[PDB]
Amino acid sequence: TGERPFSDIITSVRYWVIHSITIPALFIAGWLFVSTGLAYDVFGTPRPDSYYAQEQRSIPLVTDRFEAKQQVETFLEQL
Amino acid sequence: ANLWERFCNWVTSTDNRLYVGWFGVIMIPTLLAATICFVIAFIAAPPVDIDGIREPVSGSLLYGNNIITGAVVPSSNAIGLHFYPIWEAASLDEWLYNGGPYQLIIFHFLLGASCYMGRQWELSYRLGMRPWICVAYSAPLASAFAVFLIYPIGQGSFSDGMPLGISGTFNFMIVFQAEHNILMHPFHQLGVAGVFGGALFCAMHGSLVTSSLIRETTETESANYGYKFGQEEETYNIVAAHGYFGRLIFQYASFNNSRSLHFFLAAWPVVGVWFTALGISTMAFNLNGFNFNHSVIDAKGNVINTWADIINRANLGMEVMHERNAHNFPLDLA
Amino acid sequence: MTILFQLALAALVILSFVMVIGVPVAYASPQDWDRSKQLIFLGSGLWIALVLVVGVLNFFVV
Amino acid sequence: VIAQLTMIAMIGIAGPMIIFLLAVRRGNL
Amino acid sequence: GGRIPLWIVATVAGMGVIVIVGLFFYGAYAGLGSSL
Amino acid sequence: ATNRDQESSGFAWWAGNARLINLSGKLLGAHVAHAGLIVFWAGAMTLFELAHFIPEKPMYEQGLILIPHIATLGWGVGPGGEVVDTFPFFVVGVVHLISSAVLGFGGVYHAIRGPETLEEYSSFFGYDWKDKNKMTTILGFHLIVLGIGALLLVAKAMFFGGLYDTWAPGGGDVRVITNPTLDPRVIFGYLLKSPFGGEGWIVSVNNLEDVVGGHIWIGLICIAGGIWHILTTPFGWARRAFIWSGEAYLSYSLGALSMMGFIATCFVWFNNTVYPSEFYGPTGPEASQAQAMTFLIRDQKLGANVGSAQGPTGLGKYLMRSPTGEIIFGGETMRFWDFRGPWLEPLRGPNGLDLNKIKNDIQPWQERRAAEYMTHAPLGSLNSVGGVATEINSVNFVSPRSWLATSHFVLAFFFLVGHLWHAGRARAAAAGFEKGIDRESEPVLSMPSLD
Amino acid sequence: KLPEAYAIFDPLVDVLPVIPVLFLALAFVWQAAVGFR
Amino acid sequence: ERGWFDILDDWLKRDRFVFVGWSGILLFPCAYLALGGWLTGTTFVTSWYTHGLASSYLEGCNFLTVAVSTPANSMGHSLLLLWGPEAQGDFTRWCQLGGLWTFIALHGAFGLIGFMLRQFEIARLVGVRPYNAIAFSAPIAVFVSVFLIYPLGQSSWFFAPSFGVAAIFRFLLFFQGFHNWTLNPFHMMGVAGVLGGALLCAIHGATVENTLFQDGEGASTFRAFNPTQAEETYSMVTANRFWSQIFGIAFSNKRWLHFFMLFVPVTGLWMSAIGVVGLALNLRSYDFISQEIRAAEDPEFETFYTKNLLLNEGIRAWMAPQDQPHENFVFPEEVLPRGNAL
Amino acid sequence: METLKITVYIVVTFFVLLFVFGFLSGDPARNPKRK
Ligand code: CLA
Ligand code: CLA
Ligand code: CLA
Ligand code: CLA
Ligand code: CLA
Ligand code: CLA
Ligand SMILES: CC1=C(/C=C/C(C)=C/C=C/C(C)=C/C=C/C=C(C)/C=C/C=C(C)/C=C/C2=C(C)CCCC2(C)C)C(C)(C)CCC1
Ligand SMILES: CC1=C(/C=C/C(C)=C/C=C/C(C)=C/C=C/C=C(C)/C=C/C=C(C)/C=C/C2=C(C)CCCC2(C)C)C(C)(C)CCC1
Ligand SMILES: CC1=C(/C=C/C(C)=C/C=C/C(C)=C/C=C/C=C(C)/C=C/C=C(C)/C=C/C2=C(C)CCCC2(C)C)C(C)(C)CCC1
Ligand SMILES: CCCCCCCCCCCCO[C@@H]1O[C@H](CO)[C@@H](O[C@H]2O[C@H](CO)[C@@H](O)[C@H](O)[C@H]2O)[C@H](O)[C@H]1O
Ligand SMILES: CCCCCCCS[C@@H]1O[C@H](CO)[C@@H](O)[C@H](O)[C@H]1O
Ligand SMILES: [Cl-]
Ligand SMILES: [Cl-]
Ligand SMILES: [Fe+2]
Ligand SMILES: [Mg+2]
Ligand SMILES: [Mg+2]
Repeated sequence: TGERPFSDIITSVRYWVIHSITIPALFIAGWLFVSTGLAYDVFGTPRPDSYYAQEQRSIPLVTDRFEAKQQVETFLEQL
Repeated sequence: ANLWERFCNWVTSTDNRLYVGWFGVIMIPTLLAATICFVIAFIAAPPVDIDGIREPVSGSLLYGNNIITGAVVPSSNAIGLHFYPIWEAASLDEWLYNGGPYQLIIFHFLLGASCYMGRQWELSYRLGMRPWICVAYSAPLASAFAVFLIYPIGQGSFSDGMPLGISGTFNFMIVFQAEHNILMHPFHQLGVAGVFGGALFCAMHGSLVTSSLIRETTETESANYGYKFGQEEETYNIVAAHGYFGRLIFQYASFNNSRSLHFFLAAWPVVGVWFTALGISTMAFNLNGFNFNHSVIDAKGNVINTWADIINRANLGMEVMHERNAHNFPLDLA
Repeated sequence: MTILFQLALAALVILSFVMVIGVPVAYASPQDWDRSKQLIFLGSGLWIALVLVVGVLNFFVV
Repeated sequence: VIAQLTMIAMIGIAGPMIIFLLAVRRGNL
Repeated sequence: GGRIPLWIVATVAGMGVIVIVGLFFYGAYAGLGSSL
Repeated sequence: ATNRDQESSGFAWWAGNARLINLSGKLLGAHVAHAGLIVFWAGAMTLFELAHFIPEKPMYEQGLILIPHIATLGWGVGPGGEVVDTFPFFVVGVVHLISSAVLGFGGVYHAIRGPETLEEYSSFFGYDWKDKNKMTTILGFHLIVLGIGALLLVAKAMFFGGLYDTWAPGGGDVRVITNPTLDPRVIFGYLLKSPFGGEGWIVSVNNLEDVVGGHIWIGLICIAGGIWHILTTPFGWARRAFIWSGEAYLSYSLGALSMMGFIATCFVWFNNTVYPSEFYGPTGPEASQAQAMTFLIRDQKLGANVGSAQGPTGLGKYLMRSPTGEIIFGGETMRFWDFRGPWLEPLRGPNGLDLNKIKNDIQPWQERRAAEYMTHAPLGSLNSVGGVATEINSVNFVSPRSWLATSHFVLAFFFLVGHLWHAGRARAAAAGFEKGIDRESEPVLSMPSLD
Repeated sequence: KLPEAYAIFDPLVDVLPVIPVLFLALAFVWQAAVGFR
Repeated sequence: ERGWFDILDDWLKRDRFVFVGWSGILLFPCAYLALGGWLTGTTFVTSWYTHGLASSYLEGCNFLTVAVSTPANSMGHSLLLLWGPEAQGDFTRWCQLGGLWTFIALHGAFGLIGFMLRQFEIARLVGVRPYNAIAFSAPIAVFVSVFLIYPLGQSSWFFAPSFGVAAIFRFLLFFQGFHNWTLNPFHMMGVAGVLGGALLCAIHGATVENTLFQDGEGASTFRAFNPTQAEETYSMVTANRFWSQIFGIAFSNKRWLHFFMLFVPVTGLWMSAIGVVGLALNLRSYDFISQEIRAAEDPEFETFYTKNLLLNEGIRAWMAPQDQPHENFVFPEEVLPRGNAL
Repeated sequence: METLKITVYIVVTFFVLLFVFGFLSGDPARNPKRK
């Protein structure tokens, strides 16, 4: 076809200069996404202390179609 | 020459319509005995006390089975791994009660199919071929050894070998999932990858070659008429096939070497099925699938279920119901 | 004794690590084979003696 | 644990190091 | 485009994959998902 | 780079080691370096086991496979398999580890520095695969070595402290074997025993006198066979039967190793004499037999008459008969009635399990061992959750028996494949068609058609 | 446990049994050095 | 070439590292969204509100146990659009309600359409017959029947397969216990096609490799092939004689052989799809009525078919309460079917 | 049962003997190329 061979690209000093910075910056950005707790709130995933209230015996299961969003909200308020 | 040298010449003759050979000399009688016993038992055998609890299970068509429910039933748990030939029994009546036909079938069958594998090596030598077709066959053969011999050995009984029938096979699968969590075993997973991949590459190879047949036939006649038995020229264009597939994915994701391509076709399902066989042969000794039951715990210590735990709930259903009269003590240890 | 043992064993460990690298590299090197052959023989001798020393001293720290 | 990871790092590198040492030296690889 | 030899790039990338995968196995035994 | 490419050797990189077939010096290197890895693992693995080892927990709860091997030889253990001294464990690991540096040295030297071929340099050490006399002579040397190896076992057993004897009267203990079994009717008798249930061929050997006598026989046989092979060349019927080539000798050895792997799998799975349950954990049959014993004890303590208690099926809940009439445990464990074990034999009389003894003579230590073995059955998951497949996480256990059986079934299996691969390749190469069919001398084209 | 005098070499001992696997991996580094010729 | 359309066509069909084509405008974003939806969900997204389950690396799951799980049964067959009436543009809520499930299922469905168009498009440009595309209809019939038809016949998407390794296993066991799917003759033809396909794959690759002509000197035989060479690299004649004498029959026609390799697994997967359409409606092959009547009347009549139904009834009773949380099943201990002891 | 046992033992010995003597009878030579 046309494109520069991968062989060339990944043995070239310029490749390693660019990616010795971009690879670790992305990795660290990935790490912070979790370490700040940011992941939990974007996706709405419970932390280990947020699955159940202290005395709750049942799961906060969605049972309503059109107000399920509001149910989660209610279920979330009492934790 | 002498009578013996003539015999040897015949046995090993490359000219018999079906090759006989030295492996064949063991294969022919064992496979005939297994076949004949199997057919007669499948049609007519009385019920077999598989679990040695005087609870005879009906396998045969005359005793109320159809093709789907029918089976030759494993020999009695009271026998275990004891050798139970016809002459060890007081009568055929007793032999049938205790599942003697099963041992006769599976022993002659295993010897015969092992010789079937040897015979494949043998003929290829007689014909000046490279010798490894027999190695490809070792994969299904190993799988047959896994369910008819190794598993019984590990568990202490032929009553736990796979039953020689359709519904019987399913019973074996289900009890196996309960006792070993086979689905969560990576060798079984490699087996699935092996057979799903085998199917896939089959559909692929079939389709790539077919799509590439050279125009040799009329718009009305089958394209199969475009290929003649023994012709020296290759009947399809592999460069066109590669041109297609290399573009479907990317160039280097595609084969242009027929030899390495056919190697991959041999290796992928054969290796995956080896792992399947080895899955069953190692769960034979109770090294089981991954257990992540109650693996996720919350801050307090509440168990947070995963899909592994729902698997556990289904396995439990199988466990407590299987062989519903055979257990007296709380743990099922074989 | 206990300090003596531990250095002797640390020294075996360190010598070992230099043998592990040095012996293959030496053996497959084009030029330097005069100086190499001698040291290999020397390192080998030091390594053996050090095994005996740790072996004997074991009985004083154990 | 830091001791373990360091040990496995030094042992881990010994292999490729040799190869590299021979490659730089145009050795009999 | 030839400076760093492909065998080193492969040995290094290959060691990274081992390390990150080794870490994932360690985490099976520690923290969330460890059953403890 | 003398034939270290595909062009020169005609073997691709992934078949690289086939390049060594006629390079005796480099090949000796491969072999010595390899034995170094073996001896290395043995020594380092031992040390790792010893570092992790808590003497008061059973070996079998600790993931140990090598310490149990050392202990069975009588090192480091006392009555009941109690660890009295870990230093022999230590000695065994260190000496293997040091020794492996020596082998590794030799291996690396011959592989990389010494003469690639040995024939120019020496005729004693040089060899041609097709020299039937040299081949039987090397073979003969190793037979003598192997023989001495068997006699070292004997030496340990009779003259250097004895062996761990799970059957020792009064309880398991180390014991000197003074009267080994020499009668060929017994020793060779084992070889003619059926491999099926209640028989078990050689796996059945149930006393150290037989084990010692067997090794006396084997050491002698092997030295004798070694002398024989140094002094002789193969008879013509042997010459006409075999392929005579490096690749073919490999294939025969591959077949014998696969077979041995399989035997080893059954040995560790069933046998509790040379794999004492004190070290290795209970066998599957043993653990199953322990459960019925445990509930028989419990229930009878509660007032049950265990002999006349009819189970739901009509068979006895606790006791029943084997197909030959012997009294045996009931429920599923009926299959395991061939099991024999030192915590159980005291209850067995001439007719099988004795109801008089069961009612009166069950000692606390028997209850204890049965409870122990019931709850260490060799069942667990690949991630080492002990228990049935539906068990919750809590117990970190897979029996050493399952690890040793499973690993060796896999190894024996692939070795069998290896055997078929190399046997078939050796046959084809000897006849000259291992690279494919000659387009101008295609055998099938010269044969009559089938129909 | 290791005798106390050796405790220092404990973490080293924890990593040694893995060394054989590293020899298999090394063959592949080496073959890559020589282009898999 | 002329107008903008033809210029665009030029650009789409350029011979590059990854072909694009017109099918690529469909294929690439839908394949990428389906896959990144899967990796995103399995990495970060819970199933707590829909199933009462953890299902992500974030929560402690591993590769075998993570999933993007189906929405709650109360969602019915809702499309569950981000901007639909359930989530109302709230991304977090959407994730919590099962939005990634339909996201992955629908993008995956359009991606699969795109892939098969890519197969028709490439074959047309290379000038080959489009058999590969036709073969791919089998994966399509499986995806559509199992991921769409099935849950559409049932009460809601909740009962579709969830996208995960362990989740799919659960799906298997549910089909055994509830539908007795192993008994179903359409699943059996599926098995025959898959195992027969795998057999045909192993056996064809091994046969070629063991009747190769010697076209080189190398003991490694891969180099003794040339893509442009006129001749067969292996002997059909010897292969035919070998199988005829071994098995009793052999292929003689290479075009037949390959067509058959397409036919067997493709037909297999199509048959399984038909059975799964049946199961969408609980139209099972569950029972043999004649066995039930005999077994009801004769308590000494037993077969493997009766034995497996006791297993199924164990599976239903024991897995349903946690597997179907919206039913609020409470099954007191005394009602659970169990054999002796266990 | 005894005559059955003896008949089968004889059967099996016969076929086993054929297999053993069979492969002892110059098998490597029974191929189409180098003999
Ligand atoms: C047990 C494993 C094992 C062993 C013992 C060997 C041994 C050998 N191989 Mg095979 N090989 C193996 C596995 C092994 N191989 C695997 C897994 C592959 C596939 C990747 C191959 C693929 C292969 C090819 C393609 C070739 C070989 C060749 C060879 C031989 C020559 C090596 C050489 O010239 O290196 C040169 C390499 C170096 C100089 C780098 C250093 C190598 C040394 C030995 C490393 C030692 C490090 C060690 C830690 C030192 C301890 C020292 C201490 C005791 C003092 C040698 C006998 C060659 C051949 O047969 O020659 C005729 C050949 O062409 N091998
Ligand atoms: C005979 C072989 C053998 C056996 C039976 C054991 C058994 C055991 N070991 Mg030892 N070990 C071995 C060899 C063996 N190991 C080797 C070669 C090494 C060096 C890497 C070790 C180093 C070692 C350490 C460091 C530890 C153990 C531990 C353990 C225990 C737990 C093992 C476990 O959790 O596995 C988990 C399972 C796996 C990792 C899966 C193995 C699957 C393989 C790769 C499948 C491939 C099959 C086949 C070989 C490939 C053929 C390919 C085909 C295409 C041809 C158990 C008692 C642990 C312990 O308890 O010590 C006290 C422990 O910490 N082992
Ligand atoms: C079984 C493996 C084996 C075999 C068949 C050989 C054979 C050979 N070697 Mg190699 N080698 C080995 C392993 C082996 N060696 C090991 C382990 C090392 C490291 C110590 C070496 C290091 C080595 C070097 C550095 C050289 C050789 C050389 C030689 C040649 C001459 C040897 C001689 O004449 O001594 C005759 C006999 C003696 C001197 C007495 C031997 C005393 C032994 C060690 C004691 C008895 C051992 C006993 C059986 C226990 C063995 C341990 C076992 C349990 C593992 C010959 C080709 C030479 C060479 O190739 O020339 C160019 C050479 O320079 N060897
Ligand atoms: C590694 C060990 C080993 C190996 C590889 C060999 C290899 C060889 N031996 Mg030597 N031998 C050995 C050890 C070994 N021997 C020992 C320890 C002794 C002393 C007892 C001998 C005494 C000896 C004699 C007296 C003779 C040989 C001969 C031979 C040659 C052909 C053997 C043959 O065809 O047997 C294959 C087996 C047969 C042909 C017998 C028929 C096959 C039966 C039916 C198989 C039954 C086994 C079955 C699988 C069940 C296993 C368990 C069983 C006990 C029930 C070959 C060079 C011959 C020769 O050439 O001498 C120079 C010969 O006459 N050997
Ligand atoms: C080929 C590319 C492609 C295709 C076929 C789809 C298809 C789908 N997407 Mg996906 N998506 C894509 C690329 C694609 N997407 C890209 C690149 C992104 C990143 C921005 C997304 C991000 C995304 C999200 C976040 C969601 C989807 C969703 C959907 C689904 C519903 C879409 C819908 O209802 O549209 C309605 C609109 C049309 C069909 C366009 C109509 C075009 C006609 C021909 C012209 C009409 C124009 C109109 C008259 C002018 C304006 C009107 C004005 C007069 C009022 C469906 C499976 C949803 C889903 O998966 O829910 C589970 C959802 O929540 N997509
Ligand atoms: C796997 C699916 C698939 C494939 C590979 C083909 C392949 C083919 N079609 Mg067939 N088609 C299909 C499904 C498919 N079709 C469906 C479901 C219909 C509707 C009934 C059609 C209707 C149809 C007609 C009427 C014709 C073809 C023809 C063709 C051929 C030329 C290509 C073409 O016209 O594509 C058409 C394009 C597509 C199938 C892709 C459409 C992509 C849509 C627009 C994305 C929509 C996004 C959506 C709005 C998001 C909302 C989701 C919602 C749930 C929220 C080729 C044989 C022509 C022919 O046979 O030539 C001889 C022809 O005349 N198609
Ligand atoms: C040939 C070849 C090869 C291979 C090789 C080999 C196989 C080698 C081996 C080697 C070896 C085999 C080595 C070894 C070594 C060892 C050592 C070096 C050791 C030492 C030891 C010590 C030092 C000890 C110490 C101690 C003590 C004493 C006490 C306790 C603790 C401790 C442990 C610390 C390869 C593949 C690469 C390829 C190429 C070619
Ligand atoms: C130690 C011990 C003991 C003893 C032992 C012994 C005594 C052993 C022996 C062993 C033996 C004594 C073995 C043998 C083996 C053999 C074999 C294994 C064989 C093989 C063969 C073959 C392989 C052949 C082949 C062929 C044929 C068949 C035909 C023709 C061709 C040919 C030649 C190829 C006892 C138990 C007491 C106790 C414990 C311990
Ligand atoms: C959903 C969504 C979206 C999208 C997103 C995306 C598109 C994403 C992507 C994502 C991604 C794209 C990610 C990635 C990931 C990856 C990973 C995470 C990987 C891992 C890997 C590993 C771990 C490896 C492994 C292995 C194998 C595979 C075999 C060989 C060996 C080993 C073991 C190494 C949007 C915004 C539109 C909207 C809304 C929704
Ligand atoms: C239970 C197993 C039985 C144990 C027996 C094993 C011990 C070994 C005995 C070997 C003695 C027989 O030796 C072997 O026998 C047969 C029959 O006589 C011979 O006879 C054969 O010779 C040639 C060999 O090219 C054949 O083509 C010919 O058809 C045949 O007559 C073999 O050439 C001979 O080498
Ligand atoms: C958005 C994809 C739909 C493409 C089909 C419509 C083609 S439409 C076509 O386009 C020409 C340029 O190629 C114009 O010159 C012409 O006026 C117009 O009729
Ligand atoms: Cl059942
Ligand atoms: Cl029981
Ligand atoms: Fe093909
Ligand atoms: Mg964790
Ligand atoms: Mg430590």
